[PDB]
Amino acid sequence: RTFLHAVDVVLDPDTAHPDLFLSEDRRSVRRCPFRHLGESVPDNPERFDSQPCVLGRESFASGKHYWEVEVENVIEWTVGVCRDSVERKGEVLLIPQNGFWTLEMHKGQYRAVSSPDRILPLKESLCRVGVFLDYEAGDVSFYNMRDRSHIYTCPRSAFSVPVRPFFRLGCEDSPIFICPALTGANGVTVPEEGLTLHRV
Amino acid sequence: RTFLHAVDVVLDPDTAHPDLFLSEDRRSVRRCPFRHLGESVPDNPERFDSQPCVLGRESFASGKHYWEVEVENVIEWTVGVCRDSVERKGEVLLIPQNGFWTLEMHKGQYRAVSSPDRILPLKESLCRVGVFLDYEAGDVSFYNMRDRSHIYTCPRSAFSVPVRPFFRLGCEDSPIFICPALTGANGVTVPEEGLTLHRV
Amino acid sequence: ALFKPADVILDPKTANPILLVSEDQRSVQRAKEPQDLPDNPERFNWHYCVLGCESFISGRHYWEVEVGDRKEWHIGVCSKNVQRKGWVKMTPENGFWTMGLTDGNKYRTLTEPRTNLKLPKPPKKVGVFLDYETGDISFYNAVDGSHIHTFLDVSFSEALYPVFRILTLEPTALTICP
Amino acid sequence: KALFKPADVILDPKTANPILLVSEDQRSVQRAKEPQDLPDNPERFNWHYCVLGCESFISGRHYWEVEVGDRKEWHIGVCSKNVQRKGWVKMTPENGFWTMGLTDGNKYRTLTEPRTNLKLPKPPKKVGVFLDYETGDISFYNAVDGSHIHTFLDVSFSEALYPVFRILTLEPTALTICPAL
Ligand SMILES: C/C(=C\COP(=O)(O)OP(=O)(O)O)CO
Ligand SMILES: C/C(=C\COP(=O)(O)OP(=O)(O)O)CO
Repeated sequence: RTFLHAVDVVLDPDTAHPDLFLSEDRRSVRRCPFRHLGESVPDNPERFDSQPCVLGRESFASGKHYWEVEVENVIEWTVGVCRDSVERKGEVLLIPQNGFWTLEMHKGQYRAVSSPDRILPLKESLCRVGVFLDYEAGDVSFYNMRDRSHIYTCPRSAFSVPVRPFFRLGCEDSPIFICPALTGANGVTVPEEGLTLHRV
Repeated sequence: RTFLHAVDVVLDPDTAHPDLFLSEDRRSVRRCPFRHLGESVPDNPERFDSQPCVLGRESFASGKHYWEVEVENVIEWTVGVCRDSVERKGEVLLIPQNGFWTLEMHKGQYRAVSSPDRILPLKESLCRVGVFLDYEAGDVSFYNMRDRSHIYTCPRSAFSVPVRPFFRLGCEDSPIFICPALTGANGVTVPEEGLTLHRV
Repeated sequence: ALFKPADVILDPKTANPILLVSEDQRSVQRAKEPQDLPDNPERFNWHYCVLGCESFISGRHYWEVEVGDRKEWHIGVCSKNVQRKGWVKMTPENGFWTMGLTDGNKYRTLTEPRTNLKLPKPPKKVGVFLDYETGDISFYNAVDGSHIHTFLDVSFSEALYPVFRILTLEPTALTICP
Repeated sequence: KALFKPADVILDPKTANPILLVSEDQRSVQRAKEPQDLPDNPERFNWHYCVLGCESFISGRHYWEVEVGDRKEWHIGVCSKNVQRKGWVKMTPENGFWTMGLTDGNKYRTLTEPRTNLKLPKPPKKVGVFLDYETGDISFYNAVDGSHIHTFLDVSFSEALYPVFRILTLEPTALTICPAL
């Protein structure tokens, strides 16, 4: 249990706000508002009904876990971790006391724990963001994956219940991508001279 | 056994050729030729003596494991995985037959498994390389961590014994850095406002 | 007929968790992600392989496999005692006598080293012939009767199973002609 | 002063976080580079870099003295017998810790909720700790010039209280209990 887990994150379509449009592989998402215009969308209890959010299908109750998100050219996004038990209904505040641990891009600035009083003074545009969980440490940390530099660790919190990958999109037709865990030649013939520059 | 492990690689000083100079934290290494000039160096059966090599202290006998290496401004180097049983005293070809699975930079070219017949047609200078191991798969793979793109997978091999992270420098006073695994705020006070832009 | 036609049924206890064996155990497809099955000793836990239920210990046998226009598949036989846990290279020396298709148009025999095959026509149906005592295994286009490959004079020390392998998620399943 | 019995405080190795090294005499504590291979028995702090005394306080007035020297990082005080020892918990009175100390060489804090920054005119080298069990008081003093550092008047008087010590950093100066004397 001392091992850092490089998570393979796949989005859970049952949590997804109806404006969110998941890829079929469920590793990317964009927001297309009123895309269910003239439709009655079932409002199952797991689904975010006002906040344009979606959870990873994985939940964590212990250990160390991280994943990477590509956010380049997205003007409004949130990433992080939330309790499995967060309120899904209404305009919930995305703050630690409600079981949300986030990093946000809002109006050209980066904000920790979605707070207007915690603007982060980064000197570059984030392109690939690392989301790190250490359950027993009460730790949610964010990294700039260009140089693997620390951005922010949230106030330490007792998670108490399982937590899940959290995502929010606040802009339209601008997709974020969740970086698949590396798999090497998994599922692929390796020629006897090796496999060169594999693409899919 | 299903988890991808993001390894925390620390160099084993007992394996390190005498011309290698390790950082205090043993996460970076440069070559300083004839730095023991006029000295008698003690016998050590773990030490690489024919080529300037050094191993990670970690060994793997199963599972999936990866780590990242910064190689920017080093232009004579070899990284990957080797059997713990490889020849340390005599000079061997750094090829799968001898228990080495490697990506090499040599005379301005990227060579798969240290082979003049396996020039990799890369179109950019590698800065950060991912070394990926899937023990059960016989899989050692290399990634360009700029865009997380596959470079090469070695011909599949029965590792059979425990394997180790492998590093070699063919060049002087230009260091390689082994990227520590992410730790978040491990070992650090997190203020009640969070920890902003932490630097070691 | 010089070879007893074999009645080959896929053994779901041997199938890699990523393979889907049909209700009637005559066809196999790939899932998007491995199912949650036990790692019983008989199961291939790495290669995307499934065995027949019956192994061959003597005599002469054949069976026919519809490959369709599937862009990827390998078939043949293997020994009872092949490594089912972890990758092993599928070669005669590891107990595998197989051939098939990768990447739409590249036919190989899974020899050490692999050999590329020069097939005038792409086969939609393949016939596999085993003669235990001589030590011959042969592959034929089953519609137009052309030869594909033969492994000659092997010294078998073990029961042999029919073996099937698919890597790609495709619409064309792999089906044993009854 | 005379009202406070000098306590004989010895570090309990069974309680120390595996990354701590307790001296053979059980008076001083340093950090290892990396955690040692020790059992995770119920007494041991498995996340916080803490160690307790062997003896807990249940009544009366008690004094001990800690040499912090020029250490850049340390926290001391007491904690309840029943504190959570497994996984992070905030070291605050509500979770049963009454501690203060130093971080980053020159940032003296009381570990309460929320944390506050303490004004020290002199960096202390020796800290005197005065516990009055019945009045739920623990007070911290510069043991050299006798000046006051900080008081809690909200210490439990229903729980056994252990002296507690915490160090995050790897540095030359140990943290050392002055023996009852
Ligand atoms: C990924 C996979 C098998 C590919 O094995 P290899 O990579 O050994 O290739 P082949 O020459 O096709 O046997 C699953 O059975
Ligand atoms: C890493 C660590 C302790 C830091 O705890 P916290 O991050 O809770 O900070 P504080 O108690 O305010 O110093 C090990 O004891």
